[PDB]
Amino acid sequence: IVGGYTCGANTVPYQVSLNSGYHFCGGSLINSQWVVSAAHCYKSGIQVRLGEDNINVVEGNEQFISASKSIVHPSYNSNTLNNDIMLIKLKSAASLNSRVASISLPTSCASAGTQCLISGWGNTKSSGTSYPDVLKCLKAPILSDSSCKSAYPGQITSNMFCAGYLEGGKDSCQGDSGGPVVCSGKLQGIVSWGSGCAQKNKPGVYTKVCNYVSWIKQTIASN
Ligand SMILES: CC[C@H](C)[C@@H](c1cn(CCCCN)nn1)n1cc(COc2ccc(C(=N)N)cc2OC)nn1
Ligand SMILES: [Ca+2]
Repeated sequence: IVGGYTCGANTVPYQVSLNSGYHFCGGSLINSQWVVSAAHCYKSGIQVRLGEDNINVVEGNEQFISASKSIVHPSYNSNTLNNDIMLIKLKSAASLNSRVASISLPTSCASAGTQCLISGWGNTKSSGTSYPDVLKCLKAPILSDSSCKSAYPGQITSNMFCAGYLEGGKDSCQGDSGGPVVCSGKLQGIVSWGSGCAQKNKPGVYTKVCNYVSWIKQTIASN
């Protein structure tokens, strides 16, 4: 997260960190047993870390659970990142508390101009490398399709949307991938790609979660 702010310990209880020796992606808890993330976060042997703030200190509220299953969307394309969505089953259930709680799936798509909360432990610098101790937060609106497609000619599909700031300065970055875009208590986006970080006329692109609510539900029911 570039140009964001410190969320505060467990103010974002559905945020998880995906760890493979190191934090490499975020994710969202949707029930006691499942995580929504980005398909391009797939790795063998992921460990899911819930209840985290300082990801570099054992602080007491953390839960550490291995991924038992890792389901990439069957139409995912890693060249274009269309259908960039993945579901992670926890080998055991998460103990839901005030520090650790799930996020609702959308009943309907959000619309351009809606304000959202983007969070994660990714890079906090444009043109550099500086990953944070504590979870970072960003307030950011869904942008219009015409803004998105003029920012990214010939690259935006019906399963993506832009959000953030055309002026730049404030954006998600490397390390936030798979992380939540929450708008009005609903999980509407997944941190996906972007051209650089926080640069002018290069907003972030996000997986349009509302297009997948039936997939998520059937997949949870079949596994
Ligand atoms: C795990 C996939 C991939 C292998 C890996 C990765 C690491 N490097 C090298 C970095 C050196 C420069 N620091 N290249 N690809 N990766 C990609 C991402 C997502 O990246 C972005 C997300 C959002 C935005 C946004 N403007 N909103 C921008 C993003 O990047 C432009 N995170 N890790
Ligand atoms: Ca911790």
